[PDB]
Amino acid sequence: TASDFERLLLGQPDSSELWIAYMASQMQVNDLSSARQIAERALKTINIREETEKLNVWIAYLNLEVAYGTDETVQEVFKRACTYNDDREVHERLASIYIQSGKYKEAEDLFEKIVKKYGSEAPH
Amino acid sequence: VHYLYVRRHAPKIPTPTDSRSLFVTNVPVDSTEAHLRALVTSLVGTGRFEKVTFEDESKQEHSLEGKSIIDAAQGSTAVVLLADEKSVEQVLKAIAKVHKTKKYPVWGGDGLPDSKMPPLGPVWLKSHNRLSFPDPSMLQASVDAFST
Amino acid sequence: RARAFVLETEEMLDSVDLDYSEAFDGADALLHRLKGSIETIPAHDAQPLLDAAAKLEKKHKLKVPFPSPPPPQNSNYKVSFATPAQFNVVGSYVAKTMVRTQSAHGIDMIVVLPESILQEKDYLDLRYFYKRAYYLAVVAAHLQKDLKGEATLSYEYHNGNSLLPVLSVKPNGEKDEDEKKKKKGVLDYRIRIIPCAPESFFPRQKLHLGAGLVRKHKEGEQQANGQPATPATPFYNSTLVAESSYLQYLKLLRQTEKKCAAFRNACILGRIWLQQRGFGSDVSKGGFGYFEWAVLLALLLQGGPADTKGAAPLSPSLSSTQLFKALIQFLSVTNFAEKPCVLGQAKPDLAGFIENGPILWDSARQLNIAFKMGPWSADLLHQHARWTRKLLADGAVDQFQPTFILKADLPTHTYDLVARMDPEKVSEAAPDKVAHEARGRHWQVGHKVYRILRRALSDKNMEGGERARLIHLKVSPGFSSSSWSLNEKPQPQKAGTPIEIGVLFDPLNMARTVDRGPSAGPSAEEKETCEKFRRFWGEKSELRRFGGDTIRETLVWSAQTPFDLCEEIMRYILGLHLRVGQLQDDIVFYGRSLPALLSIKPSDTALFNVARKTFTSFERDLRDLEDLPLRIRHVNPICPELRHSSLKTPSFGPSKSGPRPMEVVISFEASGKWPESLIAIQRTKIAFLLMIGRLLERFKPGEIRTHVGLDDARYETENLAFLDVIYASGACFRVRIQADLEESLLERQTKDKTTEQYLRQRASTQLASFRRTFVHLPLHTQYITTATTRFPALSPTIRLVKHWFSVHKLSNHFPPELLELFVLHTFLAPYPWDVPSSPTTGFLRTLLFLARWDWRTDPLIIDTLDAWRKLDPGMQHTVLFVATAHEQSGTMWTSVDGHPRPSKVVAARMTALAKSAARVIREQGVDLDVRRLFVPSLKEYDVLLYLNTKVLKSALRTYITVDPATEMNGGKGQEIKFKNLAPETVEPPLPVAQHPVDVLLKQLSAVYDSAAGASGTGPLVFFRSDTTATEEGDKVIGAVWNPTLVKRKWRVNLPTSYKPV
Repeated sequence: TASDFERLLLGQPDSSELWIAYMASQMQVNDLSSARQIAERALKTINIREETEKLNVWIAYLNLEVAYGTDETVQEVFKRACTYNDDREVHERLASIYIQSGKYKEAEDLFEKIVKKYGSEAPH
Repeated sequence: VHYLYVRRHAPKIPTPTDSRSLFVTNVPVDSTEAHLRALVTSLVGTGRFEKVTFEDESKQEHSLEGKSIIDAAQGSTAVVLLADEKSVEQVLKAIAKVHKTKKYPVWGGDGLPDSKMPPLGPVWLKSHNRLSFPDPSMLQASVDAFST
Repeated sequence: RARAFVLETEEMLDSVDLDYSEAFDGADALLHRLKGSIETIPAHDAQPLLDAAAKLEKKHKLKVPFPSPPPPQNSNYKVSFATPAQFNVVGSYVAKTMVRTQSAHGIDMIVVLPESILQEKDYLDLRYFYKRAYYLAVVAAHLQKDLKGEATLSYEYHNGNSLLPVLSVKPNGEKDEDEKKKKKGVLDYRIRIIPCAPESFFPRQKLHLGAGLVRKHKEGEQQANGQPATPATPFYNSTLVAESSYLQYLKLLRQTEKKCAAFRNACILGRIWLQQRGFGSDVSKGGFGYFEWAVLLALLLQGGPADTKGAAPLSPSLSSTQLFKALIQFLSVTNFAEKPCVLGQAKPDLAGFIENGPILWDSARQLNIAFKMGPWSADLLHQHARWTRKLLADGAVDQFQPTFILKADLPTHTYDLVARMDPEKVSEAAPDKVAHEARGRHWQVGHKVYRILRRALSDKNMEGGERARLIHLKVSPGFSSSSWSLNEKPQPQKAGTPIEIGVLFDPLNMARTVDRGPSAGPSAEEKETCEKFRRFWGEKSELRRFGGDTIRETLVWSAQTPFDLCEEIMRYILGLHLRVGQLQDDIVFYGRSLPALLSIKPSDTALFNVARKTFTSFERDLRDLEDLPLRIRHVNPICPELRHSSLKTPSFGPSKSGPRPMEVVISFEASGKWPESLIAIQRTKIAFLLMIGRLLERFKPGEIRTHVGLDDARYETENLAFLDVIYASGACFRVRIQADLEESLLERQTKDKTTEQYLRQRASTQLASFRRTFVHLPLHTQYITTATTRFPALSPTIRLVKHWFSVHKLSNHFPPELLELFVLHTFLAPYPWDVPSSPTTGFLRTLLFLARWDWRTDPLIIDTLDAWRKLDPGMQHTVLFVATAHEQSGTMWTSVDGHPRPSKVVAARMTALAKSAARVIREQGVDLDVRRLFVPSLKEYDVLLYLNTKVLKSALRTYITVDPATEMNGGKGQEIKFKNLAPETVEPPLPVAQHPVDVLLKQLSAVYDSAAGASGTGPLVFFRSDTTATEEGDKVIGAVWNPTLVKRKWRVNLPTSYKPV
């Protein structure tokens, strides 16, 4: 329940896996707005040095914007995620996300974008 | 029949332009200078009539208020001005005896019938003329005379 | 949203809850005693057809063999009766889900035949159903013997299935704790006995829908690679397997109850959803009810998604709130409304979504759940489920009370028809051959007219886009009785079958002339030569050139005034392909104000032409290119002539009309040389306007003339002067000047004069009227000129509603944008109805919503209060509240005119006439006698005065460009012209041909009110006298006395006509 989730969060606030568990319960109760609320709560209250937990919340929210969201929200969160994290890594995460979701045309557009932007230094 | 009330405007005049007038209430439909001079000349033994100021009629056709109730920059009661003291006293002793001719010993049918000005076609249709086609020479002259 | 839905589900639960002493013992008594009698029934021998007939004629009770009855030359079997072997309760009562439904409900009662009566081939050719009818007949006769003749009984059909005839018992009386069961008209109203079959006796794999289980041909139905040769009878096959498998369904459902007991409020809310959405388990209503809702909910508990993971909003540890949100989401989006006919199917446990086959399949039983459902009801459920999705997806306005009603299945376009297919070979173009009798389960004419009208009204564009003029369709078999008495075998009908065609139209391509098709083939393709085109069309197949260089098989319809090209479509194709069974459509509302142009009546082009094209060429670019001491900043049209709200779609010329002078706000750049006094500001506005006028007259468009006239729409502002520009094609445009320091100084005039202590109300009214005149009309017209592209019914809907309020004489005090937002309330927030695809439907929607709205506790919020209701509890100052995101105040177009508001004025009369409209449409129907809507009663008036105008004949209609008055010959063509009305002098005789009572009642809307208040057909805003100076109305004023003036004391702030007493 949400009260159980809030108790485990006041116990462990940096815990991104519990953050995604709480918003995933919000996916199961279909309140995607409160899921966004929980995701931004993670983005604020997860501490400064926990980059892996931040990117976990980030890539989960990108999964939301590709699965249940739309083009404008996924592009603005892509912009914010590269603004606050590493561009190459959030781009590769959205690329693997497109690979998983089957959206192969916009996957190809993202691929040509990232070989333009970051093919200069990434061989991967 | 229309009833007209007459009381003295004299005990509340500190302004000189309101000198020697009459406090009229319920002036009839389209009550103007012509209806007023007609009634004061039909009253016998009466002086001279000059002017109605504050003739903002507040009854005889519908709406919430009148037309000139507030000075925009900074009650159907009219101010009927007469010649002088003698003309005021004569119209008072005339409207008094008219109010007694309500019960006059021949019959009460000697009261004056108030003939109206009915709105004729063009005579009223000058309202359409003043909403849409007024005189540009007068409008130009007024706007330059103020804007200068 | 969530907690509100929880508490609102609880209040509906405690409102439609039940009584325990009612349930047990009122149902229990008859259940036990009926089972006692049904077990004291005796069994008879195995008897043939001749013995069956020989006892069935002599006894009072008859059999129920559906057509066709088996002859003795086709019937070789024997039929018996035996003792019933089992008893169970099914439906909603064994699950305890039942609710108090005010009409009726039936508790279905299974009895199962013994296994020794049947034969292993009896699922072939109608045999088992004949044994079933005989079993029911013997149960009937012996229950008539052992009830001692006290309870009545009728024959019926179960779920409208013509292959399940049943008996339903009815009671007659009520005592305390006896047998009798009348007062409970929900639980104890109906006890419908059903004859069924045991479990797993017939081969379900041959009971598959694709196998034809009626053998009528034996020559050539082989050597065709399996069984496509014998045609599939899915209704018959699915019906047989469902009758044999009524049982384990309720077993699985009871399992789902005790795994989640939220199933109670779940199917309670689902049942009220279906009961309000007007469907049912009847095959006439789609065959979708509580049973289908429950079993779909169950299989969606045990699955539903593609990867066979559980339905995420359907874990067994949730509540009915999220369960119903889950079912409306799934029914809308995955595979449960129309997608289970076009693009996918479901599985039972382990349940899945796969991308093939129209079926709601269950596997271990081989059954379609949606066998009674067609694509018509499919797309209906898709629309309803999308509406419920957005209604429970919003989070600002409560949506628990709005529940949807089928305005798509009951539109204004109720095309009644009488089709007598007697005999069938001459009065029906499709041969109802034995193959058709095998396929159709007595709904052949229904499926036929479904396909005929859908392919008749569907179009096909050039980019592959399947765009039509329809999105929904349903035939409603009016006068179809599912109940019949005890002395007749079928349900016969002697009055024929009425077929009702209720279509929800597509307004983006409704009124299009062109019907589109496939590429006109080099060789004639099957799509060109099928039953959708040249053969199906006949004489209206032709070849038309496009704007895109491809040439296709096409049609050319007609655009006309009183009715629709879709009405022409349905009449001609109905008469061609069903038969010559007639069509009439006589609901007259398209007889509006008819604009005088070419091709009466012009579609959405004339308003565009005159207003927008004359605005562009020429005055706007010229006024923007003038030289002046101050540069212009904006030229924005704010009229109904732009925003599609004008009562008259205007023409070239009509200077005599009301809304022809087009008001536009103009302004100059930010300059501080304007004075600090209002008279001076208005005079500088006049001077600038005179400079504009002189240059407009001196340049080469000098065939245009100008004039600078005064205005009196505002109080205490006598110096307002405009420019009405007289375009060469007869357009009129009033320009006005808006200034920021003008606004701030009038706020100062509202501020000051503190001493007299009684001026702030009139200061507030003049301030708010001035803000209305200058500020917000830009944003209003941009919003509605944006919305007109997605809602195309708006301008004729506004013309209809403003015509009704005009013929009822209230829009003299009612502003037109008030009516505009009132109709945009029914348009842009269309819950709980569909989109208005007809202007007539929109008019009726505003009329019924205004009949069902109260101004006392409910305000109007439209997506285009608690500080006012407290100071105004009786609401003498304000009746309506219309607030938007554009105006959050809600008192801007309502209380600024000074509407009198007791219960004896314009507003209460408005309320009452809307009520009477709702009453008459509910009582007598929609016929030719509706025009009591458009004639006024002239009751509840203290003094009545008729007026007459000093005009010649056909005036003023001919110069208001409306075409009644046949006495002017040629009103249906182009005989009237206005370039001769384009005058030679601006004096008389140009304004003499105007109507005088309009501005007479502006003065009679300029002095009294504290004596009395009246309303006439004159000052009706943006509307002239014409349509209420024809037979459709009359020129009258009706003056009422206000209740505040009965008798009062002698004051000076009196104003009224008082007499001495």
